Amino acid sequence: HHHHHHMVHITLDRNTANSWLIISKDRRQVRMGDTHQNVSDNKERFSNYPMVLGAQRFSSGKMYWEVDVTQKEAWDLGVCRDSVQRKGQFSLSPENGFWTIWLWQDSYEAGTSPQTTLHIQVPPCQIGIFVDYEAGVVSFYNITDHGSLIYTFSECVFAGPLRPFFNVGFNYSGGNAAPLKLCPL
Ligand SMILES: CC[C@H](NC)c1ccncc1
Repeated sequence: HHHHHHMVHITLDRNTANSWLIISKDRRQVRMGDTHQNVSDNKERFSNYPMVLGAQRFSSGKMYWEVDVTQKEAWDLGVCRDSVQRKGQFSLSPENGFWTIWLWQDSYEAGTSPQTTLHIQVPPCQIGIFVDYEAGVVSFYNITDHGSLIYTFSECVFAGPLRPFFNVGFNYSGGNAAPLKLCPL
């Protein structure tokens, strides 16, 4: 791909984080803590899952960023509407305002309803995410495999401002403690 020139500097929004997440001082890394991180509750925080949003809101244009997923067993990545549900149980789907892919139990899937199997020959250590607001496109790229396409959501109905979306996943196994990291431009 040739989307690198639309690179944007993403930072994480502490106020949206699940209360067990630990965000680095530079707001570029996030990981699951082993306990509640001693923050007050608020209506923005994702309650049920280890999720957090980027601070940036996008309503036009072309945007690109990259995320490091090295040594993780489970995670979700993509974009979502600013108005997505924060509290309780929900599925990641375009009907609920999410355009995402994930790793779970040694398989990669796109967050369609129902979910779509991905075909990845080279497990990615870094993911590139491209959003074209006007075109209604969200695309995912395998940076480890020379930028190869993973998945394209097209005919997207964003229906509002978009925010970068992250889920570090649970760590029931003891093998999923590693952070998500926003990679340098
Ligand atoms: C408290 C249940 C669960 N422990 C892994 C949990 C659920 C949601 N956020 C953080 C942690």
